[PDB]
Amino acid sequence: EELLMSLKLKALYPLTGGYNRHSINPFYEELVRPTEIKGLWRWWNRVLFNTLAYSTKGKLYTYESIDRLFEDVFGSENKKSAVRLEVITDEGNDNRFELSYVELDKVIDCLRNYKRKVSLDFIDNTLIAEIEGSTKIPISFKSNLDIDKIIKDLVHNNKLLSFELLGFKSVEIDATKISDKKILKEILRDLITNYLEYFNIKQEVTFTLNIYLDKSREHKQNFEDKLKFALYSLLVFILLGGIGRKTSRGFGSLSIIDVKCYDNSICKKIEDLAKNFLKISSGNELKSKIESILDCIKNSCIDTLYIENNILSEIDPKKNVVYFINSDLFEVKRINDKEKVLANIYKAVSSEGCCIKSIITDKYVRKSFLIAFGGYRKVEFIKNYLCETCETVSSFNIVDFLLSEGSFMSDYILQYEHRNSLLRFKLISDNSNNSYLIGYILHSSYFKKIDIKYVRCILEKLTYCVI
Amino acid sequence: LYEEDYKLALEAFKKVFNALTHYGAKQAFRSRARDLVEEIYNSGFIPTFFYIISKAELNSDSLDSLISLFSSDNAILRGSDENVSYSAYLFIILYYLIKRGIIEQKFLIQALRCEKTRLDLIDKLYNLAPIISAKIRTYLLAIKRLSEALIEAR
Amino acid sequence: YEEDYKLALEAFKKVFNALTHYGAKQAFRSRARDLVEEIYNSGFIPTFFYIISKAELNSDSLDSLISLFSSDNAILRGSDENVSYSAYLFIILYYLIKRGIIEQKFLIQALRCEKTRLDLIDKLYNLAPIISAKIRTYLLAIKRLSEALIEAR
Amino acid sequence: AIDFLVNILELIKEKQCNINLFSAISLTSIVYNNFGEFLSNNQSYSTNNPLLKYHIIILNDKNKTKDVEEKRNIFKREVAELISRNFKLDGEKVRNYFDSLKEVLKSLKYTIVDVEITTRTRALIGVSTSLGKLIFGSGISFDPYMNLPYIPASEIKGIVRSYIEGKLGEQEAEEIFGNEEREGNVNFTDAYPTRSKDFLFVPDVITPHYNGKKSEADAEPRPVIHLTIAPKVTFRFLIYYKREDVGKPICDSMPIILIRGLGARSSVGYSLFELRKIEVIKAA
Amino acid sequence: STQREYVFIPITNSITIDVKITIGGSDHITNIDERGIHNVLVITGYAVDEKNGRLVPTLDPCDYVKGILVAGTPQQAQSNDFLTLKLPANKLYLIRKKGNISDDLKIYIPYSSPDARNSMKTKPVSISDDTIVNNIIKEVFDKIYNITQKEKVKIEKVKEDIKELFSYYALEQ
Amino acid sequence: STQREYVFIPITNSITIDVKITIGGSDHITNIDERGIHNVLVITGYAVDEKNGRLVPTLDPCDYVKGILVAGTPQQAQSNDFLTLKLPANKLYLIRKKGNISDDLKIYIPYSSPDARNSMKTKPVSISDDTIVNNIIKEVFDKIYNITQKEKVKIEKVKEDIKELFSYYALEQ
Amino acid sequence: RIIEIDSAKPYVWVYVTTYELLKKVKLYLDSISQLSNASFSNLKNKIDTILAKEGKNITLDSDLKSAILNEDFYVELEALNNKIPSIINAGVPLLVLEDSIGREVINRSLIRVRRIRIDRDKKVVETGGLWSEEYVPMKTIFFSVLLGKESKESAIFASCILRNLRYVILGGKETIGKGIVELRWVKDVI
Amino acid sequence: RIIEIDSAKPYVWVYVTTYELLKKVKLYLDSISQLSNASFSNLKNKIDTILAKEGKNITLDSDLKSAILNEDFYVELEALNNKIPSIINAGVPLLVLEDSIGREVINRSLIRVRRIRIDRDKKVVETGGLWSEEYVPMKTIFFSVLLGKESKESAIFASCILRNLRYVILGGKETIGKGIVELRWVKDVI
RNA sequence: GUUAAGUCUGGUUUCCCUCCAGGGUAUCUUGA
Repeated sequence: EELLMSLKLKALYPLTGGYNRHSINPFYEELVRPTEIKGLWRWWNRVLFNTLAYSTKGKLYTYESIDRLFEDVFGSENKKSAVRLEVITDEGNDNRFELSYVELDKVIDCLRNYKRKVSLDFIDNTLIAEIEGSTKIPISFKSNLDIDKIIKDLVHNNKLLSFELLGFKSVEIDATKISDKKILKEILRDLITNYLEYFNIKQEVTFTLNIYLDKSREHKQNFEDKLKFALYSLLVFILLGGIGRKTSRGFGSLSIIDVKCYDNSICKKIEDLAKNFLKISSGNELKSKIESILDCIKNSCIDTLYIENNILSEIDPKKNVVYFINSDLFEVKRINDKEKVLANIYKAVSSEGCCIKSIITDKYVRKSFLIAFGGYRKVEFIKNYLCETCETVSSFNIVDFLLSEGSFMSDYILQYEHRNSLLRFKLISDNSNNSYLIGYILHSSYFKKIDIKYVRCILEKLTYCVI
Repeated sequence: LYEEDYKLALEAFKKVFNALTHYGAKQAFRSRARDLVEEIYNSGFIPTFFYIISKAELNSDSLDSLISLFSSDNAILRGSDENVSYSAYLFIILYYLIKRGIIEQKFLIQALRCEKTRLDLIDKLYNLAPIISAKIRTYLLAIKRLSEALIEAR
Repeated sequence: YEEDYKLALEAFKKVFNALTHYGAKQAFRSRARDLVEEIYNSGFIPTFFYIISKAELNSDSLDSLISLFSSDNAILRGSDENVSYSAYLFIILYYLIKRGIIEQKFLIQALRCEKTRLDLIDKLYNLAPIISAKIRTYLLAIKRLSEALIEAR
Repeated sequence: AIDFLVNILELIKEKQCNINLFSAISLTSIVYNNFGEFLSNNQSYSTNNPLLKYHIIILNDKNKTKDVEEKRNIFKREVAELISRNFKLDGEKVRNYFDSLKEVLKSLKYTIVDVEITTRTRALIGVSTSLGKLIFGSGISFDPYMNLPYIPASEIKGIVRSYIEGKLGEQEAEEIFGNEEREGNVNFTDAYPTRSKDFLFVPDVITPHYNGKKSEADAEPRPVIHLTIAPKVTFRFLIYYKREDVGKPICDSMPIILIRGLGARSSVGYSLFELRKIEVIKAA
Repeated sequence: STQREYVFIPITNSITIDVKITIGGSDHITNIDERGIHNVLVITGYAVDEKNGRLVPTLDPCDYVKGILVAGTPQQAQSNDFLTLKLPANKLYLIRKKGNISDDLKIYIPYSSPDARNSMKTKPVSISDDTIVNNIIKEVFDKIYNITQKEKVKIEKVKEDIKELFSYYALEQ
Repeated sequence: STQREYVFIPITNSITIDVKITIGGSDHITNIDERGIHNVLVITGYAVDEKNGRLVPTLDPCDYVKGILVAGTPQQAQSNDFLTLKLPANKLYLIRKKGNISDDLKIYIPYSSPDARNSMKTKPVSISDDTIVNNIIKEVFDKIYNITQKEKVKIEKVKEDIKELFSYYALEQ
Repeated sequence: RIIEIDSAKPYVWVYVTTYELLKKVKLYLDSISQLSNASFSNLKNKIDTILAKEGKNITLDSDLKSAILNEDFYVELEALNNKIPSIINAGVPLLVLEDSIGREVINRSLIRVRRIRIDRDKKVVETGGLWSEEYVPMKTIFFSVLLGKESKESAIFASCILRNLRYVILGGKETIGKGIVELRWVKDVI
Repeated sequence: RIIEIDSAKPYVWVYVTTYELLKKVKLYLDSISQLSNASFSNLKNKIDTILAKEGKNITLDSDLKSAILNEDFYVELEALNNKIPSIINAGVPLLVLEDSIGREVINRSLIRVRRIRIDRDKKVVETGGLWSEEYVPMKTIFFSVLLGKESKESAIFASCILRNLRYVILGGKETIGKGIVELRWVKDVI
């Protein structure tokens, strides 16, 4: 075993989460989970592979088949991972969340004998335990967690951060029956702890990812080509995605700071392609830098001699959904101010967003576009635009989505909570306040055929408009 | 008449094996057979028994099917491929507790389906802990052999 | 009479041939060396379950046995131990057939059903006290044969 | 009795190193797996038992089942945090055990190598072991009589031998650790925690989305709240032998393998240690 | 005591004219007794330069070099670039010890200046590809020992052990 | 495959003339392992003519021929008309197997036409009277072989194997 | 391992024995006092002091009125008067259960450690490379006797060897830190 | 070993015998009752009361009404005609089974033990040193008779030696503590 | 420009023993 390479990355307003689904908890502090990094690396590898093997074959493979293929480098239940991650953070020491005193007696004493909803709200670094029972008590807490006003108004201005804050800020308490001043202290302490730990949003988290290779699987069947494609995918992950949650809305966007390597034979090209992103200086050269790698992986010196292997398996477009990169639905921009940009992306991804009412300029159409592009969307007509082969106005036709007949895509697109957004944003910067936004759209498999020109128009309009 | 542990295992595994229509259910049941017998030693019959009842995710159509399996010859366990395996292993253990006469059948089918009786079932189990734990591990070892013989791997 | 010391030679010849890879031979040696004591101490139904659990019966490898019954160029197929246990299962079933304890027709139509296999096992369970006494010298013969004809791994 | 059951969590938080953690968790699991039962029929819950909290908290009023199934996950996380903050490490008994055993082995003419190692990253050992398996589905290698997690001696020896045979050849490895036809020349003991910084057990989570999934169409997070071992926990264990030769490859291998993994999930950097101290007491 | 020379064995071959005594004194400590190489020695924390084979101190404890500890003294055109030690034979880190040792030695290791002009990036270099081990016997055992093809018919044994026992870390720079 | 001249082990002195290449290539099949002569071949149903030993084939399983299967050519001159074969090297019944089976061998054998002059009745020849045995060692085991009577501190211990491993049959004409 | 409420001292594990085990010890002692000139009127006294209480779970060295042994067996105990001398000579209580309960409580009180065997090139588990092993907990006490027939070497043995003997290695698994054992002689330290 | 069912009296082991052994004892007692002036009416009447109930499994001391012996065999006992006194006196029940069942029950009771032999220096098994080995459990009772012909030395024997014989050592494996046994004369133990 | 609400998911899958030792040495017409 030895090192393969060692990157030095930098997250940006990341929203990682542990069991607490917070970045911090009473026991430790974890800004960057290496398990999330490995999982996102595998995900981006399976996206890059269906990009490659579709641009050059028209074919698409199931995720499990791609994983059986890359098991040699990413491991499976039958083989240990050949690559070993190691995430090292500057100041990665004991930083648990210590809530010292909260002094919440009064709110308890006039909460008794009343089943009463209880919320929380930071009002100028003072949280107000807004009882629903027409009562607001200012809580006087103190913790080791120093929530800057900047983070407070980041959460407050962003309509997404202030949305997922609904699950942490409230608790309903039924003290009608007999109830104690001791258990209620603890209930309120837990609510306060959740709401507080939510606000551990450090900006510009800087860590140092390492990769190790075992030196035991070298050139077994196609190991070196697989490893090279995997490293390509790691670079693509660093350039196109982030870590943490809400990465498809800018948060956690990774940026390269310095890439070093120690086994040139496998890593020289990847280190060069990375070093390309230590010097970005124009918003119009970043597009070309993206495309260079995006199209070289498919059409360069060493690309593929292993797609012919019989482990892979095609997809069943009536039951399988698989993503891949279009390499053309991309629009890079420049921001120079990241907080307000992150707060803006809500205006461009909501059905009533000012930035969408002025680009699609239509009900029944904004809805359908966001449903197709934009992940899951609650609903309780529109299908006339997503029906597979039907009267066409805006070409958002879905491979199997029938016009009001029971099917799979009849609900997966409509009733399935966990659906990633194809419309993905990112804030990539290069060590000089260069600070370019990237917005792209992954090409999914459930699309019949998309008007790439019209969708590109929408994309660039949202990209200028979000700034 | 008194059927020994291996005869009882045959008679139970025959009812189960013919109720898991889906083959994935069969293989999951096999993987339960192979490890719950050791979990029961390491943790105890009572903790593991209620762990099985929880993993079975009962209180559905997955309960009257179970109570019919005691006498249907057609009862079909349904549910997720992991729920049916645990429900089948639960039927295994209940079949033992009932045939050995350690606990009444109707008392078990009552303590399963709602909550007030589940607690006195806990108490009853703690009373009969030596009566049960003395000899159930041989019956479950028999079930383990039958399973990892009559079923293929996943 | 000592015709069990001859039936043993028949069945051992059939196995010895069918274990085409010498590792299976060296393993079946140890199986024959152990399972006779196990049947003496624990009884027949425990050891029979312990044998069928490790033989890994399936329509593929159970056909490699039904063919081995009548044919002479069958080859027991599987892992080393996986077949060192099915060879011993063949030994047992061969004795039970050539002694008319169970009917060969009732066995072959049960080594295939995947359903009446449980019924074969139950039928065997009914006869356990008889078999436990009948097969003793047969299995001791098989043990001696294996110790002699096969060299230690 | 069920009386012992209802009163178990206060026992946990009021004994905290003197309750048997194995039995404690095994009994807590009966409450955990029968949640909607212990939360009914005007139970004999005191005004301090950690369970009537869920009679107050109302997570769903439309459904009686979903309320209970949400309270159950809340309770699982609460039990993880309870075990984590209450059950801490008192390592005087382990120091006594190891020094007494060291004297014993000096009385047997062995060369001893006392080795202290410190956890850097949240470690897992014996994830398929049974401690919390009835609650978390993921255990920890625990010793129910020393009442402490440990690293099995077999595991340390196997890791060390894999290294030695990686660098010195599978024949010198067999010369040191013996083979199926000879005995080994090195003996290892389990590693017990001697001193922590603040915690012993810490909660964690693993949420597979696309493990064994075919497409984005069946992806769904499945979070697994389990327990791990805190960072900065120190384990010590002895390594004794007779012929001092086998002491040369144990000298160099030990500080080299610990910086790699020593437990589970090490390919995502979890079971990482560091050689806090080493010491040989030659007795030829 | 007696002088002892450490013939490193990487895949390269730069060991032809280095020693004043080739066959040694009465005997080497490394043996060839139809069971492969015996008493082969390990050196940890140093790496060998594939060109001008020399042990360089690279403080990483994972770095190791295995070679042969022969009898001799290096040609007396040397001792400005070597390390020289008297070790009591318990400090040695041997492999397959098939005898007894003088219990106080005089070891000669081919040393190198640590080259503080470029960093020291090492890389594990195993041994395989028979054409590289075909000549190891033709270079460092027919001159170092005479047993080569007078009673040796088990050449395949020492070949396989060289192919598996000897590994090392080299600076590759 | 590779060539094999099987010598016959007589009590006579004529075996020096079957081949000039007494070594072969890089390998001697019948070894000297200090435990005796290994990789020995014996063939059934045959015999050896007492005059210029050549295997008169018969139909007798009890008969055999106990000899040394030398790796190499019959100098391309002899055994150009005799019993010669190519075998998968497994049907080559080697006794006291102590090596690698070359997986195929092309063997040359001293063969004599069935000797149709008389009804050939066998006669068991049991080597003793170590003058033949102090002779065979110098005739071939230093001329055919290359690893004996040079390093051999034990000259008669490897010479005493012939007593209890090569007792062939004859016809005594 | 034990769980109990309402005990002053908290115990993580307790010593456990049953009545048939004490009867076997009494049989050994009663049988060797007849076959030799060596009677042990102290062990016998303590053991019969205990055995008089047969048919009910008791406790010697602490005050537990009930517990849950091995997280499966609820037992209700009764304390024995502190006139009982020290048997184990330690600070841990010693339950003596009725045999039909102590049977389970003891045979479920051994540690089963599931081990594996790792494949080299895959670094994963070999197939058929998984098994369990029962160890017996630390500080377990086994009673035995070392009898010796009349001779002169027997005298030198019982006066020179059996004294300077204290620590032996029993069992297998000697190389994973198992098997170390201390022999305390009743004659010496009862 | 017994696993009682439908019996509130928990025993962990009983005494098992068959009618085919009681009949041989009856033979031994009919014969030497004629070859001597010493008739044994008490024991003979006990055995006759028992053998009167042949064809049924019976339990003498306790009331079990059902049981499972050696964890395999289910028997349905029947108490003996209003508590016929016990032959031996140990408070443990004695079961007299039909002969077919008793055969395999008694076979299960025997103790088979694999032993090994280990090379002294290498701590590894000696190739060849592995064998099984069968004992009869402790607490087993055999029946015999010691007969003597008229003489003075015979009287001195039967009045001075046989009265001080309690513990002898039978069998082999005397170094493994096997074979320590206790003679209990029928005249005085009954 | 504002009001309010979060919802869904809550561990699965493999491996359950493999190899050697299966007994060795000693004891074997007397009267009619």
